Amino acid sequence: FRKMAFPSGKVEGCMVQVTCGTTTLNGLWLDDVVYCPRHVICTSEDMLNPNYEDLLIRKSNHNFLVQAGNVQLRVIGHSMQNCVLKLKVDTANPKTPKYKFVRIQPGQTFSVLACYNGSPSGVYQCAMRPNFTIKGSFLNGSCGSVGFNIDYDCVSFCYMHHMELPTGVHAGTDLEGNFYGPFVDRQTAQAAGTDTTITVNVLAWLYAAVINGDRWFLNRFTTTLNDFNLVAMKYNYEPLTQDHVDILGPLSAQTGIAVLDMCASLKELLQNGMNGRTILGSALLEDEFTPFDVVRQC
Amino acid sequence: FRKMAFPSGKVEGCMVQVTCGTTTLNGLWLDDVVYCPRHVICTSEDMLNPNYEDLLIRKSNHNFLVQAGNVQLRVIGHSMQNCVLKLKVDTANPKTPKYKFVRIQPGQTFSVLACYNGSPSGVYQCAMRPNFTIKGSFLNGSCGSVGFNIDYDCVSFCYMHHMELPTGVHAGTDLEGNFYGPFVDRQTAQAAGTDTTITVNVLAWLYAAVINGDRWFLNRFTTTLNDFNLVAMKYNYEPLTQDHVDILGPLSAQTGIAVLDMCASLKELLQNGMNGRTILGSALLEDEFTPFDVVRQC
Ligand SMILES: Cn1cnc(Cn2c(=O)nc(Nc3cc4cn(C)nc4cc3Cl)n(Cc3cc(F)c(F)cc3F)c2=O)n1
Ligand SMILES: Cn1cnc(Cn2c(=O)nc(Nc3cc4cn(C)nc4cc3Cl)n(Cc3cc(F)c(F)cc3F)c2=O)n1
Repeated sequence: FRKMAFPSGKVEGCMVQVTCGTTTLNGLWLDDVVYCPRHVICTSEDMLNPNYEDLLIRKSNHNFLVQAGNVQLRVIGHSMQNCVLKLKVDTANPKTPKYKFVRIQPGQTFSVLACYNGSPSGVYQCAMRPNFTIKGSFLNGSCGSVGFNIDYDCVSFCYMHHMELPTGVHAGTDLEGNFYGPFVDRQTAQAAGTDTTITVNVLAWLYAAVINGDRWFLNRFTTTLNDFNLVAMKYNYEPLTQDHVDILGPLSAQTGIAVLDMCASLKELLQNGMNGRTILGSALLEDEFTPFDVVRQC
Repeated sequence: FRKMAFPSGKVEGCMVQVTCGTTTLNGLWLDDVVYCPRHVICTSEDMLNPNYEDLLIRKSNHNFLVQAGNVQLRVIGHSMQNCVLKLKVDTANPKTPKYKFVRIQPGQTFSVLACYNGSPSGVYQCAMRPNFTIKGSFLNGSCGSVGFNIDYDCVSFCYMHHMELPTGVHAGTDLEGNFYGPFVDRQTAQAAGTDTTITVNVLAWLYAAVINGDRWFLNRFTTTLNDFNLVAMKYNYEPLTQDHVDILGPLSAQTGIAVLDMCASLKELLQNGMNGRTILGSALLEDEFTPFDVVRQC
């Protein structure tokens, strides 16, 4: 098993460049609106402690250079929604897919189309960490790149990239401009909270192991969810939610292994280690494959 | 530092479904020609031991059903080039990108657009193994999926997927229909030669590790190129050539770590193991990033 991204074509056709003065980043063109980080309105001297309200009042439509490739899109309206700028343009994007805006939970995965100057450059799968960062791969110029899932030709946009943190992890917003985590769009040092292991995804990976016949870790025990959650936190593992139990349903049904029985097998692995035995050819327990990812690849 | 694929939109626009009787798989539609594995002309019985020239002479254009999404493309000519069938259709693909067909060499990487019944499903990065297999992620229905690289809006197609071997690795052809490796397009158990590790790629990845702050494996030991290659060969690593050393030049300059100095680090890793430590989060030495892949991502 390896990480696989969604085909990126439906998002590639929406990527544009947005420039304000010399400040430049990526934007997302859906119907007749371009969405982008409001940080674009900052000059170099504004980036440290921007007053976005004061910065926006000084701007008019004609101060925004929006380009699809070399082709300018004329801006006919602008507004700010939390940390995203919405630029109304005079042309509806003919490549607009069916889409929605969603806000994801930690542990959920998504594909990232990394872009530079409005030009798509690469695609890879990412997971939202419990500390609301993502361990992405981004260079300078990537601000405004988006993350997404595709379900039955509908693109669910979930992430817009804003910044890199001092630890090298990445932070951003949903497409309504609300940050994941306790971050602000200022060029100031912001540390991520202490991270934890995504339990629901480790469990998904154990189910993937069982589906593939690697099942030595299945023990003869069960547990309650509450008991498991209390032990999990002692090992820096996330507690499971009721939604987590439910999204493990399909894998539990496919394998005949009750979710709480798998929890008991994982608890044994936390309290005793793996004894130099491997699971799916890996000595480490993978935590960036969701239950949906497992059924998708198997 | 992530495994990163090229944006797949230019290739998505070219995927179609090809069917002959009950047999169906993916094709690549460029201008007025659809390219697909010639295995599509086999019945269940033919697959086990096909005489392809015999099977093809017994086919007419009307025996080929090509579907592009909802629309059927009329076949007006057909021919065979090695293991690839070329179907002339009465319609040019308006989404045809600038493209070339290239045959890649062991160790080089490419993006795979995995498709099922003509519909793109996922994108990920692969390497051509020294034994001319690829460790892909492919399911039933993926026959005809292609691998590619993109340079300045030109798609270089390098791989067309044919089959999964008993070990779970994958085998295929270039777009002229010539297999990579000693395989044949027949449904019979086929083994590959013993694989080796792509040394220049391991070194590139070690540089990626240093660039991203992971330095524990460095040492003050030295080695000559020949003495490194003696140890590498002992451990079933491919030889490192002076061309490889030259290609690693930019990463040596960026990090200030001489190539032969990084060879001395790798030598110790081969001889001592990783002592339970990880590099870029991996417990094993990763060999599917080329030097160009590392430079581009870093
Ligand atoms: C290495 N890396 C990894 N991810 C990132 C993302 N990123 C970015 O692409 N750009 C940023 N600052 C800008 C500088 C500009 C210079 N010009 C001429 N134009 C520019 C546009 C931008 Cl956005 N930043 C920093 C950053 C961006 C924010 F949106 C924010 F709220 C705070 C920040 F500190 C950045 O992280 N780079
Ligand atoms: C698990 N897996 C991973 N990769 C693959 C690729 N693959 C494939 O997709 N299909 C194959 N056989 C077919 C059966 C069909 C049944 N119908 C109704 N239509 C079919 C079409 C195909 Cl192609 N194979 C097997 C295979 C395909 C070849 F092209 C070949 F030369 C030898 C082979 F043994 C397959 O490997 N499956």
